[PDB]
Amino acid sequence: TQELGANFENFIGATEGFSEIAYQFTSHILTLGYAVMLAGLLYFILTIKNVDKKFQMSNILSAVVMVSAFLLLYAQAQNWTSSFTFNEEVGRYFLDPSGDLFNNGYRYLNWLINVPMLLFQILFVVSLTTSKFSSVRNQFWFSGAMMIITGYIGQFYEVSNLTAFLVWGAISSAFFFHILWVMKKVINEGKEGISPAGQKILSNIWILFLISWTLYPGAYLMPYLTGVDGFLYSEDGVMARQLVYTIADVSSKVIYGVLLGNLAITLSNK
Ligand SMILES: *C/C=C(C)/C=C/C=C(C)/C=C/C1=C(C)CCCC1(C)C
Ligand code: NA
Repeated sequence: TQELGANFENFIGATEGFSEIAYQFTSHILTLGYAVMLAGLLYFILTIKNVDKKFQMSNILSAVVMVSAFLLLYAQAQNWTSSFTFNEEVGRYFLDPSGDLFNNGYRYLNWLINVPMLLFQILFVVSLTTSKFSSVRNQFWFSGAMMIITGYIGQFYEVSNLTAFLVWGAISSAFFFHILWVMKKVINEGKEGISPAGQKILSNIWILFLISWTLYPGAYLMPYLTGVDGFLYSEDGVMARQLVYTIADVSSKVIYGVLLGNLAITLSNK
């Protein structure tokens, strides 16, 4: 009965361990992640004057997301290198008992804080038509909170009870679907009052949103996408999961923010 290896990262680290390549690749991608959030923070601060006052709350929410993402992705990166240590005998990296072990806390806290602000910020750039600001905001905030909480409950059972990990994943996915449905309505209403140039940016925001947000549940399932005896049920699934989370983070926070800023500028021409 394995005791030291809470999450799939710790499990692999405690059993098979990590190759020099898997350990170094993961450390570099997590470092890239926090480095891009810091670059983003400076970009959103320095370009805030490029949009009319009425849109600047969006630029502010982008900057605030970047502060929390930078700090918590920095903490996640340090957590990776501190949790696994090289054994000369076998020549791999194993879970270090003298460490605090890999912790999903940093990532899930990041999501809890930033999901509501990413959903909120579009409501300061587009105008609704038949929907109420307060109704859309409340739906986004409730569904967003329940999605991340149900997901967090799931992640605990990942190694101890796979079945529960999936059922909680499914409940989380139900809230996710409601978020996609609301955002699609917001984007369609936002297109009504604006130039074709603005409508085209909103079409690109929808595709970026749909893809980047679906990467999260994809990374959540990554180790189990080739079955329990599968090639992903390994350090390869851990590498893939951390890579996909980093791509999702850069896309859902930084690229999303840039596109909204670009939309605000096109509304700052007609
Ligand atoms: C910058 C961080 C963002 C936008 C985080 C978004 C996270 C999700 C959309 C997560 C959704 C999940 C599911 C739909 C099912 C599995 C568990 C989650 C929480 C990963
Ligand atoms: Na180490």
